[PDB]
Amino acid sequence: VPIIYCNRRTXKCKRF
Repeated sequence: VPIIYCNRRTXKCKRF
């Protein structure tokens, strides 16, 4: 069960 790395400060994803 992986997750998402979409940070609400940059409005973009990192990796996952």
